[PDB]
Formats: sequence, C-alpha cells, structure tokens
Amino acid sequence: RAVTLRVLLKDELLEPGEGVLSIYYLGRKFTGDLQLDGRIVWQETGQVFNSPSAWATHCKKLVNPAKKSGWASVKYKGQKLDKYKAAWLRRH
Amino acid sequence: RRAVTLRVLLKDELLEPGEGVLSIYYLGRKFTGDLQLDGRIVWQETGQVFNSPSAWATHCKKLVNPAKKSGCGWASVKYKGQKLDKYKAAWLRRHQ
Amino acid sequence: RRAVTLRVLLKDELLEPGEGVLSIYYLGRKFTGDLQLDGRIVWQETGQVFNSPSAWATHCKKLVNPAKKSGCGWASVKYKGQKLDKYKAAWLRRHQ
Amino acid sequence: RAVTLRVLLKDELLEPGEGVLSIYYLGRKFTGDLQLDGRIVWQETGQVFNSPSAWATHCKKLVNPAKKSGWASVKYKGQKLDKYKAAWLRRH
DNA sequence: AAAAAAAAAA
DNA sequence: TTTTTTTTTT
Repeated sequence: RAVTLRVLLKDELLEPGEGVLSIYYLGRKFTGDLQLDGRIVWQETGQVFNSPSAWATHCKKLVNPAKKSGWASVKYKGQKLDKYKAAWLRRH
Repeated sequence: RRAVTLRVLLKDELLEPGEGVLSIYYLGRKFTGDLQLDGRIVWQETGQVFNSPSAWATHCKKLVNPAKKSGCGWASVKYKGQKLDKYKAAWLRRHQ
Repeated sequence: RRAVTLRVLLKDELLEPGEGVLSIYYLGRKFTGDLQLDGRIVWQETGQVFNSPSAWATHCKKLVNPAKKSGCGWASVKYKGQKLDKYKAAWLRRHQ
Repeated sequence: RAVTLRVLLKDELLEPGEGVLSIYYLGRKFTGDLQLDGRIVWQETGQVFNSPSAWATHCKKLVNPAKKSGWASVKYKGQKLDKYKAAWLRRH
C-alpha cells in the first residue's frame, strides 16, 4: 500500500498549503505549494509535479545536470517527508 | 501542467512589485505589505517576511480574531485595491 | 444483481432436463430439442448443440424462412407444451 | 471518451445476444449474455456484471484466488473484446 | 456524465 | 517510488 502525499493528507499526517514544501541544493532554495490532491506547485515557475521525487530531480538537475536522482530532500515545515512516511507506517 | 503563484503573476507582468501595494481589511483592521521581485511579502509593521498571501493573511487575521482557522488567503488580499483572485482569474483565461 | 437463464431455471428445479422436452412450431413445421443439465440445447435432427434458446430458435426458423431476422427466441420456444417465457415470469415472481 | 460495451452496442460494433461472450481459464469455460444496456449475465448463476473486467476477475478468482486481475480475456463470437475497442477508436 | 481510487511494469 | 489506465460511484 505504497505511501503517497495523498494518503498523508487524507490520513491527516500533513496539511495542504502554500510554501510548505522546500528543497536546498548547492545554494539554490526551491519552494513548493501542497495541493489537496497531493500534487506539488513549484512557486518560481508554477509547473505542477505529481511526486516529491519528480519535483526534486527537476530542481537538482537545474543546479547539477549530472545528478541522476525525493522523500529525503523535500522538507515539510522543517522536517523531511520520510519522518512523515515513517509516522504513517507506525499509525497504519 | 501549470498553476498560478505570485511569481507566475510577476513574470507575466500582471503584477508590479513595490511598497504598500498589498493590503488586507479584516474586522475594521487594515494591514499593508510590500511585494518583492521574488514573490515574497513584507508586513510593514514588523518587517516580517512571508512566503505566501495565505501565510501573511492567516497571521494578520489571527492578531484581530484568535479563533481564525487556516485556509487560502488569496480571497482576502488586495493588490492596489483589487482582489488577488482576479489576477489569478485573469492569468487562467490568458493561458487557457 | 440476478437475471433469468435456462441454467438458473434448472437450479430452482423449474425445468427438468431430458430428450424431446423442447419444441418450436414455425410456419406449420416442428423442431424438437433435448435440454441438458448444463443448459445447452441439442437439435434432434442433426445432433447439433446451441448455447441458448435464441441461437437454436433463429437457426431453425432460418431453414423454413431465409428472411427471418435475429432476436430473442424465448417467445417462440416451448418446454413440454408451455412457453419458456412463462418459466421466466414464474422465476421473477418467486425472486425480487 | 472511454469505450464501454454500451458505446460498442450503441455504435453497432457489437450485437446483443445470448451466449455471445466467453472466457476460458485453466479448463473452466464461462459464457455470458450481452444485454442492450451493455451489462453481462453469467449463464451458470444468472448474476449480472457491469463490465467485462468485473465478470472476468470474478470467474477467474473462482479457479485461482491468487489471480488479482477484462478486454483480453472476454471473447465475442471468437475474437477478443480489445479488437472491438481498437476498431471503435479507428471508426471514431 | 465527471471525480477519484487502484495492479503490473520498467 | 513512480508512472501508468479502466471502472465504480455519483
């Protein structure tokens, strides 16, 4: 039963909002809005992403195109999404 | 593919950055903010920087009514006396 | 949820299997069929097997009248002198 | 506009009838009646299914309960339903 | 009719 | 992990 941002928002481990997702890589700050459907809006361009890993690999490739590869890079209100994946596996 | 943000509204030149251009009117209270080129907002009173219209709106309204719950603050924020949500609507039509 | 078939009629014991039990009378001509426990029909003349009373009814009527167009054969088929459609109605009554 | 047995029947790709739909799985032969509304009646039990997939997963789970999973399994007068799906996409 | 939740497969 | 598409539900 693979864990998605949709499960988390539904099972209330997360709350949707503007500029609640962030990535720091080699000096560039990326900020993301979380929609109720769990899709991510990159503020800078408004381009929509389906998964943390989609958004993270797009952003990191802009800074270092050699970077081949989500839940460890993307933070939600100061904490990594993995801790929110973990939290859910413990509740369910 | 693409959703509206303050930064998308700045790139399409639908909005212009500057001092006191943003405003909220809530229960006889007026809050004014500055719009930055990077789409972030500065609340004039504290000089505090917010990352969203929501985040600034939820914060200001919490100071006048402490039982004010979180939600989308595009509906309550004006740019030069007109509703942000109209700039969103203008962009959505502009780019069908 | 549920709809009538020869097999549902067999389960509810509304029909008994056997030789010669089925019959069609079309333009002064008679055809007879055996009803199997699996609900398939055997045409006595050729020993040919059909999935439904329809399939059998259109095949037999097309030999006496090559125009006759396809459709539901329940209306035309008799089980021991009574219309198969009466066994359908008697089942629907019992169940609903 | 996703293709259903109703569309095929309505657009005359399929003809409704008794014992016109069939499945063969591990020795069990299943036979279906196609209704004008595009719903499937399973001859053996008279139980009514809304989709080829609903009928196929039900019948097969009876043979092999570890089979989790329509248009490839269910045949119409000797050919697979997917061929009638493909035919409609060309005709429309 | 739309809106949203699910089994392989790379 | 994610990316895919039919179907049930309304």
